Amino acid sequence: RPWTSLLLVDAALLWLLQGPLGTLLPQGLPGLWLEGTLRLGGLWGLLKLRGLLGFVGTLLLPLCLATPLTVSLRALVAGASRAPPARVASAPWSWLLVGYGAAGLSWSLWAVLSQVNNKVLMWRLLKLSRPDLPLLVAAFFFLVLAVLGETLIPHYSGRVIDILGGDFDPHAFASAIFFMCLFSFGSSLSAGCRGGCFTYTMSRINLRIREQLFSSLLRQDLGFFQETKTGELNSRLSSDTTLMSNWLPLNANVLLRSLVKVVGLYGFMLSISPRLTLLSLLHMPFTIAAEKVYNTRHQEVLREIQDAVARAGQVVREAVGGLQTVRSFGAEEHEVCRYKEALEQCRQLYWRRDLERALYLLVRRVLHLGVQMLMLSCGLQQMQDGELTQGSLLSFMIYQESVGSYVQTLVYIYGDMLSNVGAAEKVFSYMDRQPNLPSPGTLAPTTLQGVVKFQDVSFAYPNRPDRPVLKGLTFTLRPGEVTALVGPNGSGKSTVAALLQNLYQPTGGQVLLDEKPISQYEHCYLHSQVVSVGQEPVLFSGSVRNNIAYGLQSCEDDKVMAAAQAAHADDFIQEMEHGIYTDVGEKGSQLAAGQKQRLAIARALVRDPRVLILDEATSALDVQCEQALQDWNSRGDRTVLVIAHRLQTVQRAHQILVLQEGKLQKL
Amino acid sequence: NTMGHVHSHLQGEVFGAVLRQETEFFQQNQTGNIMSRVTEDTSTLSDSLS
Amino acid sequence: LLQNLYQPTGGQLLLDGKPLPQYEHRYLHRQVAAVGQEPQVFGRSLQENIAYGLTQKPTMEEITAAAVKSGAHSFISGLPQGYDTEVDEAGSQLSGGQRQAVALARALIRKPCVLILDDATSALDANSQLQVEQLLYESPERYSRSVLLITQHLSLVEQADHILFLEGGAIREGGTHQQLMEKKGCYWAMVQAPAD
Amino acid sequence: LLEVQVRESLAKSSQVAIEALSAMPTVRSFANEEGEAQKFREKLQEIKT
Ligand SMILES: Nc1ncnc2c1ncn2[C@@H]1O[C@H](COP(=O)(O)OP(=O)(O)O)[C@@H](O)[C@H]1O
Ligand SMILES: [Mg+2]
Repeated sequence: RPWTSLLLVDAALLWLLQGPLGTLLPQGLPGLWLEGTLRLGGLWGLLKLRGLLGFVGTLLLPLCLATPLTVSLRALVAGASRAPPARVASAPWSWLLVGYGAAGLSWSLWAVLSQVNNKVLMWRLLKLSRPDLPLLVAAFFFLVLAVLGETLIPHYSGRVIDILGGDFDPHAFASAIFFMCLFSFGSSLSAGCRGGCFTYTMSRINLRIREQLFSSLLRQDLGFFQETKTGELNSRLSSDTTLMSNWLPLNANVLLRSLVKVVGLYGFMLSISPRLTLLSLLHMPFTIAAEKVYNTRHQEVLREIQDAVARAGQVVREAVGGLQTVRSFGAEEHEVCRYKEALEQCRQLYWRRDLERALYLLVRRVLHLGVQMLMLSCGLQQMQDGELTQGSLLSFMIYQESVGSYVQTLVYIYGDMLSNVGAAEKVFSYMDRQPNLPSPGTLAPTTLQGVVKFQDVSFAYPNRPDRPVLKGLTFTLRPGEVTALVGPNGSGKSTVAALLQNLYQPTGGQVLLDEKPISQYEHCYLHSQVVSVGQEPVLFSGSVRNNIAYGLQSCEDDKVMAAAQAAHADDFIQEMEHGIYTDVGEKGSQLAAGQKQRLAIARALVRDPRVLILDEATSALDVQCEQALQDWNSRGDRTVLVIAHRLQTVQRAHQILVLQEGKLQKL
Repeated sequence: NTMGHVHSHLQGEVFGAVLRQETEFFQQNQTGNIMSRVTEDTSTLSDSLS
Repeated sequence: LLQNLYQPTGGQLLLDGKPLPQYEHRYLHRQVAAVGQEPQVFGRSLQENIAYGLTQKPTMEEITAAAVKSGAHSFISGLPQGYDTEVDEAGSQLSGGQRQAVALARALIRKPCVLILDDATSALDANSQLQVEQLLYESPERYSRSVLLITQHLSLVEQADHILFLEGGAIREGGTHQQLMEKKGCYWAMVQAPAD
Repeated sequence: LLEVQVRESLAKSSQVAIEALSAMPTVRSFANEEGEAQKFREKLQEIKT
C-alpha cells in the first residue's frame, strides 16, 4: 500500500513539474534545487495528510535531493562550463530508476548502520595502560623512524636494478648498494626496538590486569564466593586477562602505520583528481556496515567461548581437587567424559567463530575486487573522454587502492581490538564490583574488655534470604567466663560464630563489642582481637610456621613454639622431617585430622585474642587431648565461646546457651 | 576445523593422563598447578601450532 | 590401604583371598565403599552426589532408600527443591552431619561388601546416630557385608564384634569389649580417662 | 628454557589464586587478603623478570 501510493504521488508530482509548473522555475542548478524542494514538500504534505510518513519519510529527502545535489558536486569538481543540467521529471526513466536504487541502497546501509560499552571498556583499558606511557612513546618514535627509512630504501633498490639492467657503472652500483644497506639497517634496528617495546608493554598490561583482578576478588563479600565457582574465577583470571592484552604488538603497529600513511595518500590522490577521489569513497559505507555486523557476531561468540572455557576449567578443578574421592569410587572415566563434553562445546564455539571470520574475509575480498573494477571502469571512461592521461590514471589507481586497503585494515583492526576487549567483560565487572559489606571501620582501641552482646539479632543468608537462620537471638559474653553454645545440626551455631567475627551482617538487631557495633572496628584489629578455631580447619600449603602465624606480619619463633606447646601440637611437630618448617601440603593434606585441629588451635592462640570462638574445636581430637584442652583456654581476661554439638565437656562452663532452629531457649 | 579437533583431542588426552597417575602425584603437584598445565599450556600450544 | 589408594610396602592385603590390584577398578570400588573423615561433596544436585560413579544411573527409589538408610531423607525432603538442590562447590549449604549423611547414603547405594566408616559418626545428630547403629547391628543386610568402623564414639564400639587398639601404627591389643576391659590395658585407660 | 620458566611461574600464580579463592572465610577471618595479594605479586614479579 504505502509504496504504491508513494510511487503514484511521485509520478503525479513529476508530471506536474514537467508541465507549466516547470516553466516558471529557473534553469540550471537553482532550477534543479527548487524542483527538488517542491518535490519534497509535495511528498511530505501528501504523506502527512494520508498518515503514511511513519516509515517512508526517511526515504523522502534522499530520493528528492539525490539528483540535484549530485549535479552540484559535479559542477563543483568537473566545472560548470558544461551544458545546464536537465530537470528530474524531464530526464528519462533510467535516471529515476537509478535514483530509486540509490535511495533504497542508502536506506538499507543506514538500517544496517543504525557500542558505548565497548568504548567505556576500551577507555578503562587505556587507564590501566597509562603507567606504560614511556614505552608507548618510545615505540611510536621507533615506528616513525622505521617508516621514514622504508620510504628511502626503494629509491636505492631501484637504482641498483636500473644499473644492473642498463649500463653497469661500478661506482654507482657500489654507492646504491651502500645506501640501500644503510637505510635497511637503520629501519630494521628501529623496527626491532619498536616490537620489543610493544611486547613488553603487552606483558606489563597483562600482569597489571591479573594483579588488579585478584586484589579486587579478595575484597568481595562471602556471598560472592558462594554464588561463584573457584575454577571459573581462575579461568577468568588466566584467560580473559590474556584476551584483554593479546593484540597490542601487531594491531597497534598496523593501526599506527595506516594512520601515518592514509592522510598523505589522500592528499596525493586529491592532487591528481578530486573527482575520482570523491568517487573512491564508495567503499566506506559497505566496509563499515560489514564490519559492524561481523563485530557484533564476533563479540557474542567470544563471550560464549570464554564461558565454555570457564565451565571446562571448573570440571578440571573439581576432578583434580577431589582426586582421592573420585578415585575411591572408580569415577575417573566419568570425569574424563564430562571434560570431553565441555571441550566439545568449546570446539563447536571455536568452529563457529572461525567460520564466520573466514566468511567475512571472503565477503570483504569480493567487495574490494568489485569496487576496484568499478573505479577502473570510471577512470578508463574519464581517460577516453580526455579528462586525465594514462600516467595520472595509473598513479591515482595505485594511490586509491592503497588507501582502500589502509582504511579496510584500520576498520578491521579497530573492531578486532574492541571485540577482544569487550569479550572480557566479566574481568572488568569483577574489578568494578562493589562488595556488599559495610564501610570499613576505624576503631583500634588499645584496651579491649571483650564484652560481646547480641541484641535481637536476626540473620538470613543473602544467598537464600527467604529462609531465616537466627530469630531474635540476644545474649551477653563476659570476659573471664565461659559460654557454651549447644544445639543440634542446622541450629545456627556457626552462623552465630560468623556474625561474631563480622563475616556477615545481621539483618536485624546488633552485635556489639565493648558497647559499639563490631562493624565499626578496623579489619585487622578486629580479626586480631576476635579469633576462631573453625569446625573443619583449613590450612594452606607452606611451612607449619606460616600456618601457625598466618596473617601476622612479624611473629617471632618463640611465640610460634609457645603456641604449639599450648595447643599440644609440639608433640607431633618435632617428629616431622624439619620441625616447624615442614611443608603441610595443600589444605594440610599431609597431616592427620587431629594434627590439623591442633595446628589450627595453635594458630588461633598465637594472637593472644581477647575473644576466642572454639567452633567444634575438639571434634576430631582424641580423648586425651580433649580432656587436656578442657577449660584452660580462659585466663580471667579472655572471653570464650565454646560451640558444641551436645553437652560434651561443656558443663564446666559458667553460662550455657541452648539454640534450636535459630531460637534461643532459656535454662 | 582440523585445528579445533586437534586442540580438543590434546586437551582430553592430557586430562586423562593426569587422572591416570598415582595418589601421591597429586601431593607433589598441586591442584592449581595441574589445572594451569591442563587448561592453559595446552591452549597456548594449540594456538601457536595453528 | 583398604580402598587401594596406596599399596602396602610389606605384607599383603587380600579381598576374598586375592590382592586388590587383581580386581577391576570400578568393580573393586563399588564392592568396597568408604565414608571419609572429611567427606568430599561435589557441586551437583544431591541426587547426582548420592549416585556418583555408578555406571547405571539409579532410580529415585534406590536413591531415597539409601537416604532413608543413612538418615539423609529427613533433611533432603525438607529442602525447597528436594533431591534437585544444587550443592555448593565446597558443600557449605550442607551443615556438618548432613554432609556425612549424604556421604553415607552415597556409600550405601552401592550395596558394598566392605563398608568403611572413618569417623563418620562425629557430626551425625541423634537420629542419624540411631540410624547408623541400626544399619550396623540390626539391619538384615549386615550379614552381606563386613564393616570397618573407625571411630571414637564408644557407644558403637561397645557393641562391636571385634575391637583393635591401633596405637603408634601397631595393634597393642584386640578382642571383644569385655576382654579388653578385663585386661585393663590401653583400651580401659582410654575409656576411663574422662572419669579420672 | 625461557618459556618453561614462564609456564612454571604462571602455574605457581594459579596455585596461589586457587588456594586463596577456595578458603575465603579463612582468609578474611584472619585479615590476610594483603598477604595473598603479596604472594600473587611475587609470582607476577617472577613472570615480569
Ligand atoms: N553459606 C551459606 N549459604 C546459604 N545457606 C547456608 C550457608 N551456610 C549455612 N546455610 C544454611 O544455614 C543453616 C545454618 O546451620 P549452620 O549454622 O551452618 O550449622 P550448625 O547449626 O550445625 O552449626 C545450615 O543448615 C544451612 O541450611
Ligand atoms: Mg557448625
